[PDB]
Amino acid sequence: LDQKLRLVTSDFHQLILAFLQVYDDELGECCQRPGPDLHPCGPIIQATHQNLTSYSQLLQVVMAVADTSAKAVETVKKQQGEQICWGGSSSVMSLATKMNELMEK
Amino acid sequence: VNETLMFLEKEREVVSSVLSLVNQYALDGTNVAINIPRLLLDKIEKQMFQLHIGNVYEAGKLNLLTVIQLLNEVLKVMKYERCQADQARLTVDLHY
Amino acid sequence: EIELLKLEKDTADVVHPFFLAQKCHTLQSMNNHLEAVLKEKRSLRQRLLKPMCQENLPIEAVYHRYMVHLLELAVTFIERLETHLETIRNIPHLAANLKKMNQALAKMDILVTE
Amino acid sequence: RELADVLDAQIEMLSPFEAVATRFKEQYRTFATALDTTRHELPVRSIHLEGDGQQLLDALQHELVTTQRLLGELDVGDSEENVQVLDLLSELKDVTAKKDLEL
Repeated sequence: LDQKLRLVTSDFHQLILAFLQVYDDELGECCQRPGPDLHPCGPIIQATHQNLTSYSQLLQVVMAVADTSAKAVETVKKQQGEQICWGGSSSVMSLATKMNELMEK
Repeated sequence: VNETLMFLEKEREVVSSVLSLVNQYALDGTNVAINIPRLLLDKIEKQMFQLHIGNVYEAGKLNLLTVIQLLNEVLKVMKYERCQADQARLTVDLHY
Repeated sequence: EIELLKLEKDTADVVHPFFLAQKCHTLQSMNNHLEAVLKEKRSLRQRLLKPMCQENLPIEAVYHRYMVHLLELAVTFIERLETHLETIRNIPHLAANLKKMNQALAKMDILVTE
Repeated sequence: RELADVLDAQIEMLSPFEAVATRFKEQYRTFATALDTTRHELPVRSIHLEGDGQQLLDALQHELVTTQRLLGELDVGDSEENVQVLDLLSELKDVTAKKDLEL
């Protein structure tokens, strides 16, 4: 752990000095413009992407409840459709024979 | 060390907000076909004076303004159709 | 042993390898995050060369997932409007429908009872 | 003797960072402000260009303000319990088929 921490802090100081020199030659130099893409233009963006995300989950909400309604209609058709068919004509008369055997008691 | 940590992490968080999933793009959309319900054609044949909706494809390319107009009219028609309905509240029990 | 354990527990904040291990893992977390930042320096300076250009609007790649998803949701709307229209018109959403399934589940229940 | 040794060791581990830390945190604060600005100044609402790009942007903004007022009048529902009830109704359709065969 001692060797690991000294190597990690060595590479971390290397990353620190790299970040300093990158900021001093390219990043802060890009930020060195007197008009640095002026910050009042910043809050103007808080109507596009946050609204886009809001519309995103609102569409998933509306399609989700639409699929819920479609499955509701499908289940209505299944419940009211009388899915049992009593096996046509032979099975219903055979079942009738079971009830005549059942009321033999 | 603790001080510096408390003084950076939130900023690191929003860096993790921006440098995340930076490799996303769109795909081909020409494979999408059109089967328009004819009631939409009826509605666009009813109110030419008020509805300034252009073609979906002009010069062989998609027009976003016209299709957002079409979805806006679809949503408005849905709004009329649901405000004709008297229902207000929805409640369901999944525990049952 | 009372004194030795006392001096061992009094130095628990910095000496023992436990807290050294957690601060090490925080260091690799910081290093991995900042390395992921630093590897794309050309992409970052591509972002830095994008001011308020109204003539040439600078779109990015993070927002592409949102626009792809909303476009696909619009396509799925346009594909099957008719099913949604017939679904809303015939019966109310989870209202009369909700009621009839509770009364008609009892018929399968009692059918199992016979 | 051993406590002084380990203390001395963490002194040379800790000492060089403290001088550079102040400049590092100040320049990190400035560059994070710049990152906040450039994230706050990327307007993305456009397609293949019709008219002008900014005109297309503003037309989409107005259309989505209309869409947002229609949504704010009509914001009802959820998304995950719908998935759960769809899954359970599909499972009970399967159970209905198997119980018919079993019957």
